[PDB]
Amino acid sequence: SNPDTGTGFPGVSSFSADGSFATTSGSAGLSCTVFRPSTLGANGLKHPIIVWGNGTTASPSTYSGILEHWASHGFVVIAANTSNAGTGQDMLNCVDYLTTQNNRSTGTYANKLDLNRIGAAGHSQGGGGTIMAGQDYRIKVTAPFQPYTIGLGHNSSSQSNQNGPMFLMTGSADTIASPTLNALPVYNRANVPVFWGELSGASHFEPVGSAGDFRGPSTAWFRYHLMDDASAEDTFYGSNCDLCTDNDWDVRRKGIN
Repeated sequence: SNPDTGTGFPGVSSFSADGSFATTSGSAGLSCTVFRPSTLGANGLKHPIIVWGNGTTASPSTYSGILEHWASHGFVVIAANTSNAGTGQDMLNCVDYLTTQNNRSTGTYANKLDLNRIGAAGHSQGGGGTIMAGQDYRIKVTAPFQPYTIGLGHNSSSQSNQNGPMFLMTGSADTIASPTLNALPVYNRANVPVFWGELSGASHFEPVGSAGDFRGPSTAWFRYHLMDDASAEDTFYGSNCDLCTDNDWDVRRKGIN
Protein backbone atom coordinates (compact mmCIF):
# COMPACT_ATOMS: atom_id res chain seq x y z
CA SER A 1 0.00 0.00 0.00
CA ASN A 2 1.53 3.27 -1.24
CA PRO A 3 0.91 6.30 1.06
CA ASP A 4 -2.19 8.31 0.21
CA THR A 5 -1.61 11.77 -1.29
CA GLY A 6 -2.00 14.83 0.94
CA THR A 7 -5.44 15.56 -0.59
CA GLY A 8 -6.54 11.98 0.31
CA PHE A 9 -6.23 10.28 -3.10
CA PRO A 10 -4.65 6.83 -3.58
CA GLY A 11 -0.89 6.61 -3.99
CA VAL A 12 0.63 4.83 -7.00
CA SER A 13 3.74 2.72 -7.71
CA SER A 14 4.31 4.27 -11.16
CA PHE A 15 3.48 7.70 -12.62
CA SER A 16 3.85 6.21 -16.15
CA ALA A 17 1.30 3.40 -15.63
CA ASP A 18 -2.47 3.52 -15.12
CA GLY A 19 -3.83 4.57 -11.73
CA SER A 20 -6.51 2.70 -9.79
CA PHE A 21 -9.60 4.40 -11.28
CA ALA A 22 -11.70 2.92 -14.06
CA THR A 23 -12.28 5.68 -16.64
CA THR A 24 -14.88 6.83 -19.11
CA SER A 25 -14.95 9.60 -21.68
CA GLY A 26 -17.57 11.62 -23.50
CA SER A 27 -18.90 15.06 -24.29
CA ALA A 28 -18.75 17.82 -21.71
CA GLY A 29 -21.20 20.04 -23.53
CA LEU A 30 -20.67 20.98 -27.17
CA SER A 31 -17.24 22.64 -26.73
CA CYS A 32 -15.40 20.10 -24.56
CA THR A 33 -14.55 16.41 -24.11
CA VAL A 34 -14.05 14.81 -20.68
CA PHE A 35 -11.84 11.89 -19.63
CA ARG A 36 -12.60 11.01 -16.00
CA PRO A 37 -13.04 8.30 -13.33
CA SER A 38 -16.22 6.35 -14.02
CA THR A 39 -17.05 6.84 -10.33
CA LEU A 40 -16.60 10.34 -8.90
CA GLY A 41 -16.45 11.19 -5.24
CA ALA A 42 -15.62 7.92 -3.45
CA ASN A 43 -14.42 8.47 0.14
CA GLY A 44 -16.07 11.90 0.02
CA LEU A 45 -13.20 13.18 -2.15
CA LYS A 46 -13.44 16.06 -4.63
CA HIS A 47 -11.49 15.55 -7.83
CA PRO A 48 -8.79 17.86 -9.15
CA ILE A 49 -9.02 18.97 -12.77
CA ILE A 50 -6.62 19.18 -15.68
CA VAL A 51 -7.68 21.38 -18.59
CA TRP A 52 -6.24 20.36 -21.98
CA GLY A 53 -5.54 22.23 -25.22
CA ASN A 54 -4.90 20.30 -28.45
CA GLY A 55 -2.09 20.88 -30.90
CA THR A 56 -2.79 22.53 -34.24
CA THR A 57 -5.06 20.40 -36.45
CA ALA A 58 -5.64 17.94 -33.58
CA SER A 59 -8.69 16.80 -31.57
CA PRO A 60 -9.05 15.42 -27.98
CA SER A 61 -8.84 11.93 -29.41
CA THR A 62 -5.30 12.61 -30.71
CA TYR A 63 -4.25 12.63 -27.02
CA SER A 64 -6.73 10.08 -25.67
CA GLY A 65 -3.95 7.95 -24.16
CA ILE A 66 -2.45 10.70 -21.97
CA LEU A 67 -5.83 12.18 -21.07
CA GLU A 68 -7.31 8.78 -20.05
CA HIS A 69 -4.02 8.06 -18.24
CA TRP A 70 -4.51 11.12 -16.02
CA ALA A 71 -8.17 10.16 -15.54
CA SER A 72 -7.03 6.75 -14.22
CA HIS A 73 -5.03 8.61 -11.52
CA GLY A 74 -8.20 10.41 -10.31
CA PHE A 75 -8.09 13.61 -12.39
CA VAL A 76 -11.17 14.89 -14.16
CA VAL A 77 -9.55 15.84 -17.46
CA ILE A 78 -11.41 18.25 -19.73
CA ALA A 79 -10.18 18.99 -23.25
CA ALA A 80 -11.25 21.91 -25.37
CA ASN A 81 -12.61 20.44 -28.62
CA THR A 82 -11.04 23.16 -30.81
CA SER A 83 -8.06 22.46 -33.01
CA ASN A 84 -6.99 26.11 -32.49
CA ALA A 85 -6.50 26.52 -28.71
CA GLY A 86 -3.86 29.32 -28.94
CA THR A 87 -5.78 32.16 -27.19
CA GLY A 88 -6.43 30.06 -24.08
CA GLN A 89 -10.08 31.13 -24.21
CA ASP A 90 -11.54 27.75 -25.18
CA MET A 91 -9.51 26.18 -22.37
CA LEU A 92 -10.75 28.64 -19.75
CA ASN A 93 -14.28 28.04 -21.00
CA CYS A 94 -13.69 24.43 -19.85
CA VAL A 95 -13.19 25.70 -16.28
CA ASP A 96 -16.42 27.65 -16.60
CA TYR A 97 -18.22 24.55 -17.76
CA LEU A 98 -17.00 22.44 -14.86
CA THR A 99 -17.67 25.27 -12.40
CA THR A 100 -21.32 25.45 -13.56
CA GLN A 101 -21.59 21.65 -13.47
CA ASN A 102 -20.06 21.41 -9.96
CA ASN A 103 -22.41 24.10 -8.61
CA ARG A 104 -25.59 22.39 -9.89
CA SER A 105 -27.96 20.64 -7.50
CA THR A 106 -27.69 17.35 -9.43
CA GLY A 107 -25.56 16.06 -12.33
CA THR A 108 -22.46 14.01 -13.06
CA TYR A 109 -20.20 16.68 -11.50
CA ALA A 110 -22.48 18.08 -8.79
CA ASN A 111 -20.31 18.70 -5.71
CA LYS A 112 -17.73 16.24 -7.09
CA LEU A 113 -14.98 18.66 -8.17
CA ASP A 114 -12.13 20.45 -6.38
CA LEU A 115 -12.24 23.83 -8.11
CA ASN A 116 -9.24 24.96 -5.99
CA ARG A 117 -7.02 22.33 -7.69
CA ILE A 118 -7.11 23.07 -11.42
CA GLY A 119 -4.07 22.74 -13.70
CA ALA A 120 -3.62 23.26 -17.43
CA ALA A 121 -1.70 21.41 -20.12
CA GLY A 122 -1.55 21.25 -23.88
CA HIS A 123 0.55 20.49 -26.93
CA SER A 124 1.96 22.93 -29.47
CA GLN A 125 -0.56 25.74 -30.09
CA GLY A 126 -2.40 24.17 -27.12
CA GLY A 127 0.78 24.61 -25.08
CA GLY A 128 0.78 28.29 -26.07
CA GLY A 129 -2.89 28.27 -25.03
CA THR A 130 -1.86 26.74 -21.69
CA ILE A 131 0.46 29.69 -21.11
CA MET A 132 -2.32 32.13 -22.12
CA ALA A 133 -4.80 30.34 -19.82
CA GLY A 134 -2.15 30.02 -17.07
CA GLN A 135 -2.51 33.73 -16.30
CA ASP A 136 -5.96 33.02 -14.82
CA TYR A 137 -6.23 32.99 -11.02
CA ARG A 138 -8.03 29.61 -11.17
CA ILE A 139 -5.09 27.83 -12.85
CA LYS A 140 -2.79 26.59 -10.07
CA VAL A 141 -0.03 25.06 -12.24
CA THR A 142 0.69 24.49 -15.95
CA ALA A 143 2.41 21.85 -18.04
CA PRO A 144 2.96 23.08 -21.62
CA PHE A 145 4.04 20.23 -23.91
CA GLN A 146 6.30 21.72 -26.64
CA PRO A 147 4.46 25.06 -26.71
CA TYR A 148 4.18 27.09 -29.92
CA THR A 149 4.37 30.75 -28.88
CA ILE A 150 5.51 32.57 -32.07
CA GLY A 151 2.03 32.71 -33.63
CA LEU A 152 -1.46 31.18 -33.67
CA GLY A 153 -3.03 33.47 -31.10
CA HIS A 154 -0.18 33.68 -28.55
CA ASN A 155 0.53 36.91 -26.67
CA SER A 156 3.99 36.80 -25.09
CA SER A 157 2.76 39.24 -22.40
CA SER A 158 1.23 36.13 -20.82
CA GLN A 159 4.66 34.64 -20.13
CA SER A 160 5.44 37.12 -17.35
CA ASN A 161 1.90 36.97 -15.97
CA GLN A 162 1.55 33.31 -14.94
CA ASN A 163 -0.55 32.48 -11.90
CA GLY A 164 1.35 29.39 -10.75
CA PRO A 165 4.38 27.14 -11.37
CA MET A 166 5.14 25.75 -14.84
CA PHE A 167 6.49 22.39 -15.98
CA LEU A 168 7.84 23.37 -19.43
CA MET A 169 8.46 20.31 -21.65
CA THR A 170 10.33 20.42 -24.96
CA GLY A 171 11.97 17.94 -27.31
CA SER A 172 15.53 18.61 -28.54
CA ALA A 173 14.61 17.33 -32.02
CA ASP A 174 11.37 19.31 -32.23
CA THR A 175 11.51 21.10 -35.57
CA ILE A 176 7.87 22.33 -35.55
CA ALA A 177 7.91 24.20 -32.24
CA SER A 178 11.63 24.86 -32.13
CA PRO A 179 12.55 25.24 -28.42
CA THR A 180 14.98 28.15 -29.02
CA LEU A 181 12.21 30.19 -30.65
CA ASN A 182 9.24 28.88 -28.73
CA ALA A 183 10.25 27.75 -25.23
CA LEU A 184 13.43 29.69 -24.32
CA PRO A 185 11.52 33.04 -24.22
CA VAL A 186 8.85 31.52 -21.99
CA TYR A 187 11.48 30.30 -19.53
CA ASN A 188 13.31 33.67 -19.53
CA ARG A 189 10.18 35.80 -19.03
CA ALA A 190 8.44 33.59 -16.45
CA ASN A 191 7.42 35.28 -13.21
CA VAL A 192 6.74 31.93 -11.49
CA PRO A 193 8.84 28.85 -10.63
CA VAL A 194 9.66 27.02 -13.89
CA PHE A 195 10.95 23.48 -14.26
CA TRP A 196 12.09 23.12 -17.88
CA GLY A 197 12.82 19.57 -19.04
CA GLU A 198 14.04 19.10 -22.59
CA LEU A 199 13.75 15.47 -23.60
CA SER A 200 16.79 14.46 -25.63
CA GLY A 201 16.08 13.43 -29.25
CA ALA A 202 12.30 13.94 -28.89
CA SER A 203 10.29 15.12 -31.86
CA HIS A 204 7.14 17.22 -31.92
CA PHE A 205 5.09 14.00 -32.04
CA GLU A 206 6.26 12.55 -28.71
CA PRO A 207 3.25 14.16 -26.84
CA VAL A 208 0.76 12.58 -29.23
CA GLY A 209 -1.40 9.65 -28.09
CA SER A 210 0.00 8.39 -24.77
CA ALA A 211 2.66 11.17 -24.71
CA GLY A 212 5.62 8.73 -24.48
CA ASP A 213 8.36 9.74 -22.06
CA PHE A 214 6.48 12.93 -21.08
CA ARG A 215 3.65 10.86 -19.57
CA GLY A 216 5.26 9.85 -16.27
CA PRO A 217 6.82 13.27 -15.44
CA SER A 218 3.71 15.28 -16.35
CA THR A 219 1.68 12.96 -14.09
CA ALA A 220 4.18 13.47 -11.25
CA TRP A 221 3.89 17.26 -11.67
CA PHE A 222 0.10 17.36 -11.44
CA ARG A 223 -0.01 14.73 -8.66
CA TYR A 224 2.50 16.83 -6.69
CA HIS A 225 0.80 20.21 -7.13
CA LEU A 226 -2.86 19.16 -7.47
CA MET A 227 -2.88 16.14 -5.13
CA ASP A 228 -0.03 16.99 -2.71
CA ASP A 229 1.55 13.62 -3.59
CA ALA A 230 4.75 13.63 -1.52
CA SER A 231 6.20 10.76 -3.54
CA ALA A 232 6.27 13.00 -6.63
CA GLU A 233 8.35 15.78 -5.06
CA ASP A 234 11.70 14.09 -5.74
CA THR A 235 11.01 14.11 -9.53
CA PHE A 236 11.47 17.91 -9.65
CA TYR A 237 12.75 19.26 -6.33
CA GLY A 238 16.16 19.01 -4.64
CA SER A 239 19.70 19.01 -6.08
CA ASN A 240 19.55 15.41 -7.30
CA CYS A 241 15.93 15.36 -8.53
CA ASP A 242 15.10 12.39 -10.80
CA LEU A 243 14.87 14.50 -13.96
CA CYS A 244 18.06 16.32 -13.01
CA THR A 245 20.08 13.06 -12.74
CA ASP A 246 18.55 11.32 -15.78
CA ASN A 247 20.68 11.79 -18.90
CA ASP A 248 17.61 11.58 -21.19
CA TRP A 249 16.69 15.05 -19.88
CA ASP A 250 18.30 18.51 -20.08
CA VAL A 251 16.94 20.45 -17.10
CA ARG A 252 16.86 24.13 -16.33
CA ARG A 253 15.12 25.33 -13.19
CA LYS A 254 14.10 28.85 -12.15
CA GLY A 255 12.81 29.47 -8.63
CA ILE A 256 13.24 25.74 -7.87
CA ASN A 257 16.10 24.01 -6.04
